Amino acid sequence: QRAYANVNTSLADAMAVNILNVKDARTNVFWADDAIRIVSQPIPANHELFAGMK
Amino acid sequence: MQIKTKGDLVRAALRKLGVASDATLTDVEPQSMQDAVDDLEAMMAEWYQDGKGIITGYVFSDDENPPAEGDDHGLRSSAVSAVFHNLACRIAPDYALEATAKIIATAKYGKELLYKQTAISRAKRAPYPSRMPTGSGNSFANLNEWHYFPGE
Amino acid sequence: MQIKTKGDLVRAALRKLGVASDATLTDVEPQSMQDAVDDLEAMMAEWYQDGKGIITGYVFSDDENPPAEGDDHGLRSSAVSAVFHNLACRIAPDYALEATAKIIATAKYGKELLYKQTAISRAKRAPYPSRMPTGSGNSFANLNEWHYFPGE
Amino acid sequence: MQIKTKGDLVRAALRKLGVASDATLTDVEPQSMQDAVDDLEAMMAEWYQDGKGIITGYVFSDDENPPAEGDDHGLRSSAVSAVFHNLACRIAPDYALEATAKIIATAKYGKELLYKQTAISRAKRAPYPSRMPTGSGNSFANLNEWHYFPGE
Amino acid sequence: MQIKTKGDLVRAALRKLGVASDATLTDVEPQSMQDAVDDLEAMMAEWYQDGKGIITGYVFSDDENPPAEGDDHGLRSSAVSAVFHNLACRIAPDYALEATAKIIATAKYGKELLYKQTAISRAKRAPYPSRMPTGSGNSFANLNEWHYFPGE
Repeated sequence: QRAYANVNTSLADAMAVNILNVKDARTNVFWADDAIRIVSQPIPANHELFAGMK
Repeated sequence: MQIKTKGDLVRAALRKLGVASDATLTDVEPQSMQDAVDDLEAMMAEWYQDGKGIITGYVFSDDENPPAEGDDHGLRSSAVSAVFHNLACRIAPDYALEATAKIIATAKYGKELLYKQTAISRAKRAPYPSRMPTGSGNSFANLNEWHYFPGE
Repeated sequence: MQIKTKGDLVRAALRKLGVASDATLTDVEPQSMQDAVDDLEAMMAEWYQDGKGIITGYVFSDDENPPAEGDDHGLRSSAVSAVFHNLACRIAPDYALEATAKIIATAKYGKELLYKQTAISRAKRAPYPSRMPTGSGNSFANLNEWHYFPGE
Repeated sequence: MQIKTKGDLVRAALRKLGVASDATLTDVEPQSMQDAVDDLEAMMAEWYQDGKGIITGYVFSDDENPPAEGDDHGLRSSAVSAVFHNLACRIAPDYALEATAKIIATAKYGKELLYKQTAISRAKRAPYPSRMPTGSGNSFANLNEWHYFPGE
Repeated sequence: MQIKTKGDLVRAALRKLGVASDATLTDVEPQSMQDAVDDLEAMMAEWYQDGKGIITGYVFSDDENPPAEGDDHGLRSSAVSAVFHNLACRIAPDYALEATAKIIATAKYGKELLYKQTAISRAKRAPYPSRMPTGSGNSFANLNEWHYFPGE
């Protein structure tokens, strides 16, 4: 399990959170290409959808 | 229904047994009534095997409300006869009595009728095995139809 | 019919039992009627399993009306004999009695006759499965473009 | 539940036997309490064969506590009826009595219901033998070279 | 558990038979108690056939220590009931008695549960005969010239 560690310490009692957004601002977004996926599949031709229709 | 509490069930059972009723001149003591209610609770807990037995809607009394007697049993209209007949059969040995053949037969019939609907509901067919295919009939429709059945 | 209320049903059952009739100079004790009415209501609720049991047209009294006795039972003319014979059989253990063999046989016969028509009605054949073809000879199915039965 | 202690179990058993209850005018005697408590402990220890027998959650009193009477049995609500009916059956010969047929039947039914869930849990299928192929349909095992099942 | 000695076992057997208990007004004599203790010892020696019978953990007292009664039997908590029920059955003859049906049934059930675990342990399968080959599937055994099972 320790092979998956991503932070140096854990949350220890009276620790303060800091909000990194403090003003309204439009977001610029960066990613690795495979980080966001769109799972896609056409709706069944026998579902509640399209079980009556051409 | 005139029977709406555990004590009403107990009194009906005693009337069935012939020990005590409304027209009687000698009655049974409240300690014995509490003992009969305790036996009713034991029988109900034995029937409703923590949800895996006979479902009736019976509500088990808690210790916070002092008298277990006085609480609505919560049974449906069709369960009262079976419940108090079986209770009379169970509490007959208390008063050096043995329940009669009619009472025993009615208790058997009532318990069977109690479990009939639950048996119908629980009679379910298992899903397809994990190694069965879905068939080529379920392939041209729903173009992304699965090739094999999930299971579990 | 001259038996038009739960009171008449109870009195007929008591007379069959020989408890309170005119052939013997015994009048109906007032407490012998309330208990018999309770037993009749319990038996009818047990039979008519919330619509899934024996349909008899019996009208169940509500808590608003004070006297349960005195209401029209609502049974059809062909059910009265079965009803009061079974009531006598059920209420016999109260008086340390036992309904005679003729009364028991009449009760069985009456219950069978009560359920006969309901059984005839419920003997219904299931529709065709969803995987049958309709055949090429089904003109209506061919017209409506139904190569297979719908099932359900 | 009202029955929460070994003393309550013994009182219920004696009441069912009719030896001492408020149905009669007899009161439970301390020597009749202690012997039945010892009998109950022996019977529960026989049932619970160090975990290989009937599981009930019964709490076995240790020698450090002087009075075994009064401690909570720890049984679930669904085991109390079976336990005290079988206790009544077991301690009936002490007073040269014989438990009634209803008590015997209830004891049998309660013991079967006690073991039902444990039987369902213990009805487990053995793993695959050590000499089966894993099959080439399992691509993962085929590539890993897990060609045979472990066993045991 | 309170039945810690052979004397305790004998007293439990007498209480089961109804001959002597703690609530009685007449008791059996110590000579009779010693005779019953000797019958218990004989029964356990007959059961435990010098290691090839029923293993329970019973301890056979020596004549060097004078009183056999008063020595702890050493049985487990689950064997006391069976042992003293069988003792009551064995020693009922002496007082022109006959053990009741419940006592006999409990004795049979207790003996069966006593031997169950020993039977499970003893249900062993003999090794492969001396004339089986090990087979060529065992490559490791083949490379060591282990071509036939040893046997015995």
